[PDB]
Amino acid sequence: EPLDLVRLSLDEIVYVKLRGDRELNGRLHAYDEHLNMVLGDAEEIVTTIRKHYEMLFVRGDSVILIAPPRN
Amino acid sequence: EPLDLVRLSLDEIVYVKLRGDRELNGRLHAYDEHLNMVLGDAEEIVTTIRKHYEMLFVRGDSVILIAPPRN
Amino acid sequence: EPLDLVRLSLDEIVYVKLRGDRELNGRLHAYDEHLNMVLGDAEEIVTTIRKHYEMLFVRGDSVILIAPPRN
Amino acid sequence: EPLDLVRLSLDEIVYVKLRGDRELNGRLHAYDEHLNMVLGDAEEIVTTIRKHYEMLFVRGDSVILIAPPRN
Amino acid sequence: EPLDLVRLSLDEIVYVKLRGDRELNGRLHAYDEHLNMVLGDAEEIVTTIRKHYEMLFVRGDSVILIAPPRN
Amino acid sequence: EPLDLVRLSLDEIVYVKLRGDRELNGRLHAYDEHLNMVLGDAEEIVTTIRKHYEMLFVRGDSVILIAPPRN
Amino acid sequence: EPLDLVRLSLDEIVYVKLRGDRELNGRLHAYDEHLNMVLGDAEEIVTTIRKHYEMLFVRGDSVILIAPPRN
Repeated sequence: EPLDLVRLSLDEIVYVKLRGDRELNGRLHAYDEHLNMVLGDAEEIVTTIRKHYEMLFVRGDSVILIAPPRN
Repeated sequence: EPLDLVRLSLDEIVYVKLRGDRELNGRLHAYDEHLNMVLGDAEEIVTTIRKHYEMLFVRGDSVILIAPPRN
Repeated sequence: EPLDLVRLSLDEIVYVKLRGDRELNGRLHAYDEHLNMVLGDAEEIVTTIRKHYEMLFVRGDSVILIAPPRN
Repeated sequence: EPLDLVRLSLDEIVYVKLRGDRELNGRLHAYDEHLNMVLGDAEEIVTTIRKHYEMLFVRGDSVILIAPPRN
Repeated sequence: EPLDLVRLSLDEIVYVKLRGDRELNGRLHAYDEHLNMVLGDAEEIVTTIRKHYEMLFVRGDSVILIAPPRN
Repeated sequence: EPLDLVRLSLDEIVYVKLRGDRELNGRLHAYDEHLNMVLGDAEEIVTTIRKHYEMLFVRGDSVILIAPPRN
Repeated sequence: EPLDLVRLSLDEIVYVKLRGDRELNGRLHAYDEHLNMVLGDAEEIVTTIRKHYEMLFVRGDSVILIAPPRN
């Protein structure tokens, strides 16, 4: 049930809050049971210093929040 | 028995304290054995900077307290 | 044996010390093998800023000490 | 073999060092495989602010050292 | 699926963000289920003090992000 | 193979570095698979405030380094 | 595959980065699946205060990086 939110966000642009002052935005291309994700066209925001990635692998362990697009 | 409190809070508005100066309020739409939750119409409060989400996935690992709505 | 202390505290008012400058007092309504608890009429004390809850779910992982009421 | 030390200290007054500036002294009434303990007539020392408990449950995870009384 | 990104990066030059102010760049020679990696011709950047290694073993546990080379 | 060093140190005086500014010296009387030890005639050094114990139980989880006596 | 690097470093002089400002250099005499190592003629560097050991046991849990000698 709770993971349904991540699953319905496949190919949508998600917001991800990681542990310790880091955030991401990107298109969810893939995820797994551990909450590992691959984000496409991703922006990383340390707070502000930004960084952009064509493809980004995010380690599940460090994910705190995931929000789908308003849509 | 203790998880009964989370279970009876399905569709109620819960308060959630996370690790490290973060709090949430939202409608509990879903949870699992790991204490992962989906919160609807959720407010995040870092302390104070606020943020609002239509739908929010919260990682169970970071949950310290959950309080149901009063009455 | 050691968990007997928590068990005999069912419905008594317990003191709970959590990781990192947080404490609780409340009536133990429920607990489980992970040391998750539901505390009734609970006070949370960060040190001092206080907060009160009619019903509180506490995540076992963060519990360091539990003391039953005196006598 | 190493746990024998804790076992032989049953009913003796043990010193316990916990993670992060905390110490205990008390009569070992019970312990388990996780190193959870119940300490009787226990003194807690944060360093110095002291606190006393008639009975105290200590979570095993946070125990770093245990010393038995000097015979 | 998400690990596919690491797998398709075999022999490419990857960027790796580790916990706590450390980054790496190097040629991915090997990885495993734990996300342990061996990086060839690797640069380590603490932030800035740099360090270079002909071959580097990175512990999986400390990996937060992995980004494959562009284009 | 690596644990052989701990095993050959039985009854020798070992140095032990724990997490977070703590060190021990003592006679290794016992150890287990978790790296729990009992140290005899042990000195604990926080850095410098020292403390001495006739018998000391050390929790394996917090052990970083173990050095056997020279020769 | 990734552990091959550690394995091929048997009897070579390796550099090891541990968690939290600590480094080691020594001759790799032994290692195991957990990444526990015994380092011979080892130097420990906290950053700078140095320390030397004839034989050193290193707990695998705290190892972040391992680099074999050049060529």
